[PDB]
Amino acid sequence: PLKPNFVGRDADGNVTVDGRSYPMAESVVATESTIHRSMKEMAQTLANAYKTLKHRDTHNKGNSALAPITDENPLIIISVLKGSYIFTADMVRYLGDCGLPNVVDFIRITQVLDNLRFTELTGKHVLIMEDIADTGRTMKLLVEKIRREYRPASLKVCVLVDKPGGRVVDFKPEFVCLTAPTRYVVGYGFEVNDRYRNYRHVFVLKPEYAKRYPSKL
Amino acid sequence: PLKPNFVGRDADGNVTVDGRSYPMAESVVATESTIHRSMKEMAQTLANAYKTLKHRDTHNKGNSALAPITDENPLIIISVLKGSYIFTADMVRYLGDCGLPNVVDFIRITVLDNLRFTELTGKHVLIMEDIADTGRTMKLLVEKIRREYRPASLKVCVLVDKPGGRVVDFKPEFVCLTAPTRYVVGYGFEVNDRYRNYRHVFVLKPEYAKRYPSKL
Ligand SMILES: O=c1[nH]cnc2c1ncn2[C@@H]1O[C@H](COP(=O)(O)O)[C@@H](O)[C@H]1O
Ligand SMILES: O=c1[nH]cnc2c1ncn2[C@@H]1O[C@H](COP(=O)(O)O)[C@@H](O)[C@H]1O
Ligand SMILES: [Mg+2]
Ligand SMILES: [Mg+2]
Repeated sequence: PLKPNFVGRDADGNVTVDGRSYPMAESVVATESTIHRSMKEMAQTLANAYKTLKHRDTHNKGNSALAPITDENPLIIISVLKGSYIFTADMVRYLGDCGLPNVVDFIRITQVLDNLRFTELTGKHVLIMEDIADTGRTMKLLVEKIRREYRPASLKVCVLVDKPGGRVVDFKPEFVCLTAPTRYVVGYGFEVNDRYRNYRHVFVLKPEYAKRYPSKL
Repeated sequence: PLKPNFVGRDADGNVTVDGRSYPMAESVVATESTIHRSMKEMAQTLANAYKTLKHRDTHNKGNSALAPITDENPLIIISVLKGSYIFTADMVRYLGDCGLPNVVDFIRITVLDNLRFTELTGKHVLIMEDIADTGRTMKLLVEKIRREYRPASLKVCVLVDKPGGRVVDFKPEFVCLTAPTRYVVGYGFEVNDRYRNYRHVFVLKPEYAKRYPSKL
């Protein structure tokens, strides 16, 4: 079954989740009970969409035929630092429960700042793991740049939260765990100067906290 | 109450944890049951060691006094990519359960990709790591991070520790698990990035270390 987290308020009037007060929160999008089931349900959504596929063999590269998605040629996951590292670590653990083998590497953007260590993505099935898509501009360009220089057999994006109301361009992620309002959310990887990243639930931040920590780290 | 994972064997004779098979594995160092409570026992061990402390005030830096570790002057976590991103993802969520304010940045070494945190001088900083075996890697980093930033404290928390493979003198102040002197896999440990997303720490079968040689 599902043991969901209760959302209420304290005597001070702060948003609480199972007793712990959250003065930063204005609303609660999804709690860890709701967030986590969006993943084991999508881990199978990803498992159903990648397990029959066949891409370029690299175990025995002296092979002109496409090998399936095995441990010898696993699906390539590119996680977008710094926000999706919690979302990814929970995700790839779920993909193992569903039996889809994968290998993960990271990318830091603001347009590459820190770069992949993977080299053979040509003719492969690749999967970007991002925390959220708001305007769409960050992931619209990132898949252009990956698809351009690497030319994979497939490059689709999987994000946890998706607010389709803030889109300046056309970016529609192929796999979405949660759809949130057009608001700035904090928690489960979402930050305000790296604060509130380690909160287990995704809350809508009180606008009064917008620039609460202006000092550079 | 702790619900431990049962560890049996296959019909083929491979390591089985919760009915799932692991032919990669020779034994089980610790399963998710024991690994996870180990971190909730360190998240408070880390909490008690950092909550009533102070360091440089970069929030109200127009003043001179020392400030306690709050959401405005938090603990600086240095997470060493790549095989460490899961241990530091599960722990900082336990740190918040113990009310310890934190901020995390990622370093990648052999340094390859650098930090982006800059004001670490006079701060309380925390390294979270894969594992300590020889000690060369985590002693060089302490000799590095100390020299570059000169923090008020630089302490290393590691999930697993093998004191038998030590080549130099490294002693991590915070350890979750002590393992034998051999190669581990599962939960962030790898052979060429495989088995990294498994939720249990196994000791690798030596016949599997060269199983997948091709570069990614
Ligand atoms: O609602 C959110 N909460 C916290 N950060 C966000 C949110 N939406 C977008 N971001 C951040 O802003 C960046 C810009 O993404 P974009 O708006 O899709 O171009 C993202 O990569 C996130 O780092
Ligand atoms: O047994 C292991 N399994 C997987 N990776 C390991 C193991 N032992 C060491 N490593 C990696 O190799 C590095 C060497 O560090 P050192 O042995 O402490 O000097 C570690 O920081 C890990 O990234
Ligand atoms: Mg970010
Ligand atoms: Mg590594």
